[PDB]
Amino acid sequence: VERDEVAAQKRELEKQIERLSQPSGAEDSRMIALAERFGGVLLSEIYDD
Amino acid sequence: SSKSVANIIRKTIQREQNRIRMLNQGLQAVSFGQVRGVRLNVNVRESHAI
Repeated sequence: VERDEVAAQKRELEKQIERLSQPSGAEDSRMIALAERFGGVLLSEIYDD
Repeated sequence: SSKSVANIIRKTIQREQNRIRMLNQGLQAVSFGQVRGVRLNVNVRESHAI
């Protein structure tokens, strides 16, 4: 039981870490295609620095 | 990391292509002997694209 709980925590942590990964951590799941399929740029990336 | 490397490569390629195409505009309609225009053709090698 404790291992399963720790595993749930761990899974959540890795999913969160991934959510901040690429291209600039954002809703990259479909934002990527929505970004390149149109001649635009991510605002968060624009505000990256 | 690999995906990021690929993406940064792609973006740099696009930026350079755009800047070169911009600079190309000034050389339009240049008369030299039988030469009438000049262009800097930029392309991506397939061996590297794949």
